[PDB]
Amino acid sequence: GDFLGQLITVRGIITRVSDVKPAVEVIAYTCDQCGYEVFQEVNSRTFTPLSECTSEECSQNQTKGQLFMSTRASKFSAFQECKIQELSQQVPVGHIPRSLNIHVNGTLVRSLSPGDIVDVTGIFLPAPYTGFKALKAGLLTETYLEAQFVRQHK
Amino acid sequence: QTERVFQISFFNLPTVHRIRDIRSEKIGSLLSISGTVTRTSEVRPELYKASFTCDMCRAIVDNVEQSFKYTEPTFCPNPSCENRAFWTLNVTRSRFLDWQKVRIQENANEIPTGSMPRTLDVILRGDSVERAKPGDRCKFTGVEIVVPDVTQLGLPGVKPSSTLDTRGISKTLGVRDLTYKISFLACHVISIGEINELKEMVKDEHIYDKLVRSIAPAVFGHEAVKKGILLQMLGGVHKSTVEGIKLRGDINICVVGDPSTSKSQFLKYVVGFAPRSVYTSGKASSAAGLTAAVVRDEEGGDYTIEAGALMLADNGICCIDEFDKMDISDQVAIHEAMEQQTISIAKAGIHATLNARTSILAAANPVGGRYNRKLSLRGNLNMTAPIMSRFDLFFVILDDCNEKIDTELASHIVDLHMKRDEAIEPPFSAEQLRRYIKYARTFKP
Amino acid sequence: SFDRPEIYSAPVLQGESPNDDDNTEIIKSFKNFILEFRLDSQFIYRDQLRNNILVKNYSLTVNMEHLIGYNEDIYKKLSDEPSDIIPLFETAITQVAKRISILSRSLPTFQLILNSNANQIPLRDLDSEHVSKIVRLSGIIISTSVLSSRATYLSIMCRNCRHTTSITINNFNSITVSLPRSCLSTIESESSMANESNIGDESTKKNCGPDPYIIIHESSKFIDQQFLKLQEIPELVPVGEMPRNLTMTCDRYLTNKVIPGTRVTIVGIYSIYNSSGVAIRTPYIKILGIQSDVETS
Amino acid sequence: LRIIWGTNVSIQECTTNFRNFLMSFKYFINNTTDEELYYIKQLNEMRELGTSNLNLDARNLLAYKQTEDLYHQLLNYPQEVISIMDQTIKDCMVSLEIETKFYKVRPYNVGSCKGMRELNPNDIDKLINLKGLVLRSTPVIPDMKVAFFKCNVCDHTMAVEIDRGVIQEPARCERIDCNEPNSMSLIHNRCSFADKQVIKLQETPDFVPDGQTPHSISLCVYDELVDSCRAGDRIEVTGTFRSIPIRANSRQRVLKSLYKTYVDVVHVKKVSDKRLDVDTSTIEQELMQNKVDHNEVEEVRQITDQDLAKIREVAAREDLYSLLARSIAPSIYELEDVKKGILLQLFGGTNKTFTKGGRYRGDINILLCGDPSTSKSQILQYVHKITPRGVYTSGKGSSAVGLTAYITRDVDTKQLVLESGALVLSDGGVCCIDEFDKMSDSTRSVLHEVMEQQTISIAKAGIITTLNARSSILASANPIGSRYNPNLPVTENIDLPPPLLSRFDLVYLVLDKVDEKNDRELAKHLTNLYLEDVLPVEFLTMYISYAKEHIHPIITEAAKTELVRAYVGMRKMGDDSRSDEKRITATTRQLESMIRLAEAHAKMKLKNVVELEDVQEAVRLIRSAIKDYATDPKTGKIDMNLVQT
Ligand SMILES: [Zn+2]
Ligand SMILES: [Zn+2]
Ligand SMILES: [Zn+2]
Ligand SMILES: [Zn+2]
Repeated sequence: GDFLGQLITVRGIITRVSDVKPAVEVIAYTCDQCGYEVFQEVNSRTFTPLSECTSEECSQNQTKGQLFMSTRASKFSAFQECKIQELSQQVPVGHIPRSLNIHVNGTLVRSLSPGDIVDVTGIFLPAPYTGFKALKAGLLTETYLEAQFVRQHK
Repeated sequence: QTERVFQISFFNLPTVHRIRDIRSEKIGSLLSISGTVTRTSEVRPELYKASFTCDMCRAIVDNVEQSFKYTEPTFCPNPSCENRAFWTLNVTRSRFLDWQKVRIQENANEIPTGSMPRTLDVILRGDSVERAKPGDRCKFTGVEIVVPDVTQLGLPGVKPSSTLDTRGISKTLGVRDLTYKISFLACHVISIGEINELKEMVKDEHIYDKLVRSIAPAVFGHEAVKKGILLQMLGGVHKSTVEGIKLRGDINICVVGDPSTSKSQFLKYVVGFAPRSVYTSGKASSAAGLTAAVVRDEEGGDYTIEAGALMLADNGICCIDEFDKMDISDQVAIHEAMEQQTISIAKAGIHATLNARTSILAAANPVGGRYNRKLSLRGNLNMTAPIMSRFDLFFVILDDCNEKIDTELASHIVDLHMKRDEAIEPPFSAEQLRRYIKYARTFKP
Repeated sequence: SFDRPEIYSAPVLQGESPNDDDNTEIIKSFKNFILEFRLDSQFIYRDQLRNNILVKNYSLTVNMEHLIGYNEDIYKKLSDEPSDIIPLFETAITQVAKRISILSRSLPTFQLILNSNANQIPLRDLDSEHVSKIVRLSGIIISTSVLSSRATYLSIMCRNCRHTTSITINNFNSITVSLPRSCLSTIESESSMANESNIGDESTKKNCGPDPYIIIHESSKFIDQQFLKLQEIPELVPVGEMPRNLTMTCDRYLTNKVIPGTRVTIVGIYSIYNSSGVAIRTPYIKILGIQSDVETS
Repeated sequence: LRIIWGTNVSIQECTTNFRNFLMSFKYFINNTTDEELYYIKQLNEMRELGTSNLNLDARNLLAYKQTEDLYHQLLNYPQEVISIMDQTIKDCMVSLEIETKFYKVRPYNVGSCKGMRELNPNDIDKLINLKGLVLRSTPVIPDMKVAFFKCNVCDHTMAVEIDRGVIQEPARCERIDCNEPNSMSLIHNRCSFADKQVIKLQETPDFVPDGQTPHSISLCVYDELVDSCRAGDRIEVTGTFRSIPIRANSRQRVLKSLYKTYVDVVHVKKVSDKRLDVDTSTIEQELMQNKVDHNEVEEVRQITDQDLAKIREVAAREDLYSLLARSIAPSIYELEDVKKGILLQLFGGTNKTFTKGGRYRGDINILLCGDPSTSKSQILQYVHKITPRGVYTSGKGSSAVGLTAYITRDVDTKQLVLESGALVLSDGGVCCIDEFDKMSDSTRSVLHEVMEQQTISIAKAGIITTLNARSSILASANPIGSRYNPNLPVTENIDLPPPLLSRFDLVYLVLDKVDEKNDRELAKHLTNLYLEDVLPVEFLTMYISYAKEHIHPIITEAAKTELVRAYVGMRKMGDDSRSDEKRITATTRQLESMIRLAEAHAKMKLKNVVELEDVQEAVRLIRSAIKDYATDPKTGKIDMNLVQT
């Protein structure tokens, strides 16, 4: 927990890599009544779409237009998620190797493949808790790594 | 004193549509379709015209039309009360109909190349209930309807949605999903697929030989098996003693030969001729597919049995190819069907005794590919002792090297290829033979 | 442990063509009127607005018959539905004064004071017709209460979870906004760690209470409100009957402008409030202008 | 130059740019069709035939100087460009019912691209093409376009149009007399619907980056292209690249930030120059349904008359049989007897249908036994890649469930569906089983029915039915031990029950002998390939498809005499050597094999009459395959001094 919010490098072996899918960052809407464009920000894993217009004109007039999604204008990012495991020479005597999660965005996708030994530069950031409710005591959080630069030993 | 519900029934349309040709531009029209029936449910009452009581005032509103859903009144009739949402149901003074659900499947000859069969749910009302049995080929005339479907939430594409128009409302949120699947509601159900000739048949004093020579005409020779199959299609007598001991009256046959012999053509003949027959193979069949399986209704509150090969051959002949590739688990069920005529089900808390009064036609390969004439019959077969004991006739097909027989056989085989079906000229036809068998089974010697 | 997402906009296309009874078109027509309308060769209202902003009087006095020769439609609407149009006419003045201050170098809503010289209904000629409509009245003042304090900007906090928010009021004519009854932290599931702080305490749901909002007074702003009573001229009264009177309400830049004993002309809206009979309401007038015949020196 | 916002398109610009090209198009060049006004014949013949779909190849436009711009614009903004292209047609048609009929275009030559998984999010709303094998398709789904509302206080009926998926339900009755709040009810069966189907495709790209396991894709086909694809088909598809947000669960209106991907299909191609045409004998009713549905997906290829003249010019050649056998595998130095069997397997026997029920099919089954270190493996691969439908199986890598059928959970609908197996996917094609001798007795059990009746019977939980498996079997087996031993009989060299060996039409003993001029020729053959007459692939496949499509051979009495004589002669041989399993005992399946091979040889050379030469050639081939010209009928041994290359 001392390492959250820092720039750190890791050494491990890649066990699984996910495909490339779009991740929405800002959604775009078009109102037929006013002709403005509404931009909604998303930073969760689930969001709720807007229904009514939030433009100045529609906000003033009683008649408020209805929103529709325009796929092309939206803000999209390329997303991949990787699992990294300990090397044999780092595990203590008698214990089992542990794992960690890595995130990749932008033009850094499709650079890690399963079975590679790498050194990854990332930013260590927290995420909301995903365990059992009955076992929750306080404001517990999960950790993930945000990739910035990849090195391969071979 | 209530009014009598009336139902209209159309039939004898120009064309019959295949299941794999139903489109969505025929929704809400009259059409006729074909299929094979697998599963039926029990008869349950259905809400048709209901009575409601107001909760603000106590007034009575009667004869509300439901139309496929649980509709409620939208306005108190009293010019004073302004109730539009709060109602209670009098289940004592409401009018019901009878309701059953049937499951159908595509026919074997109508399936395209490389694809699997399709299914469809059929709704029956009123007096049309309980006319379709499992394992039947029926034609349905009715109306093509749509019902809600929540399984489509996840499929790719744009899924239509509903909302209320806020242009026009004075001011100083109810989105519903339009997902549906195609279902069928039926009004007519029909199951599809003179004495002068019968009394002419009974007289002829060579009728037995003609009947023998009319069976499996495509196969050459092997008259013993032809006689056995006829005797198996005719049957014996069922008797009961004072002590409740049941004397069995079905004949069970086994044909033994190696992969070279023409033993599967006999089975294919019987599955094409006899009224209630099923063809199953050793390694493409599971135990549940022979005895029975239990599934739960979406409607809730009950369960349903789905028939297997042995239940679909009740009072009939079940055909099993490659009997030697059967498991001990399957053979213990076959033995139960042979000594008793019952199948016992105990799974998921359901107990049920079912009837399997069926005859067994089975083809078995010798244990080592070929038949050893120096061993006994038991040494050549791979069956459990209880199963072997209850078989009546064992027919073994062995090969002989004789020149004249080979000439005749080759002539026959080539004739069939050259002359198509003008190479048989049997004494009797299939439609003739079915009628005689039906007549013969009603005598008690 | 993430932050608050935002919503923002920008103009792109021409929407549907504009209906003339649209609110924005009303605001634009009234803003054109302010900087265009001429009498002689002097642009009276722009000069007036500039001068008033120099001396910190956030108000504009409009003679009502100057508009029945410029745009009769917006005049009919104002005399027919005053409560809906006055807030709209109060946006244009602020928008204009905003530009004036920025080019001539925290501005509240501007007050519109109406002054008129036209028909005068007597105080006994008031009926059900004139309700939600503009009337012109004459009389004598006999009462003036003490100034009361009313809020315009409120900052609040929840005594259980410590959630903060704000409230803005620009409608002081009723005599209403109230404090929220439930904590708004739950309905604004805003942060990803906020909906997680809302849970815990073994198995239960965060319950803040029935009404948990406290007002932080040093962070709030207020205005003044007064009550007056007008009486019919004591001379043209029915013989042997007590004179009748009406209750009037005023605020902001209209307070302390008169004293009892003065004969005045009032322009206002005839409205009601609830205070024997199946369904009876009490009338009162919202002040929009004051003009005194002559004062006692 | 009005520009549509968010694009670089000018509608008038592109319409006028398109109508000049459509009224004037240019292009080893002819003077009959290569130098004539092209597309006005295409339009005129379309309107004459009574047709509604124009099929528009793409690279046509990357040459003509004007419309180059339009190619880039079509590969970037398919939505806006295709509405411009239709108004050109219905304007051009009357320029030449045509005031109430709708026209469509279907691009089918978009190229480049390197697979679905190489596409980035910046390729959304773009036009791409795909190739692969179909596995599943859901039944038709009704999609709503126009809705029906009834006023429950006044019985006034209203209709509404879907606008980008959303339906606007009126709040107030429209009647000036009955003006109620919330009186509108929806009647589902009075609404207008349209067709939707979902396909699952196993993508087969050209570039496979290091370590890509196969995956599956979802395709949405609407209206006309319904039931135009069946499982087992190898297709080429053009469509748009989309994305959609999904709801987390049924109860909540909440969505998931990670999007879901699919393809909107516009054109479908079910032909290839380098592969054979499907068997029309198995799709008779689909052809009838396509005409009733007015979908112009073309299944068989077009034959011009110059090419058909070439067909008979070559069919007249004296050395047709050698030439055809030689051009089958032009890079496998091997005996022509082996290749002739593959050639006759491709043609297949005559399929016969009885009118009292009872089907006889003409599928040929071949076994390739012999030493290892031979070119058997290449033959199976080459035949896999020339036949339209096929699956390649290993010996110890198959299960009965994996060959017949199985039940699976769909990750989209979360329900249980039925899926096809290896042998059912091979209906009307070739199935290649490698290392047949290494396969279990449980898995070998299922092949008996497919080799006898060409069906499968399944009695499992949920399905009780009979399936069609009209497939050809091509199998290769490894001899016991290091090499084939001429001193032992054949039944002792192959680990397969002798009764099973008699189910195959042809059995090929591939033997290795050390001989100096054969070795020299093979070495020169192989070395010539690492440097820098026969019929090319296109013409071979075209000829075979023509023959398989039109002609149908029927046997004569002169052939019957020889067939019976040959069968009796074959049986009489080795009559004493039957108790001891030295040689393969003859059965009736050998008679049927002679019938089938005579019919196939007749079909080759384009006859409708099987004469005596065909039966003599068939018997010659059957004996030559088993090497009966060097076998001692008493001991079962082969004299290798007599086995010549
Ligand atoms: Zn708007
Ligand atoms: Zn009531
Ligand atoms: Zn709180
Ligand atoms: Zn109405």
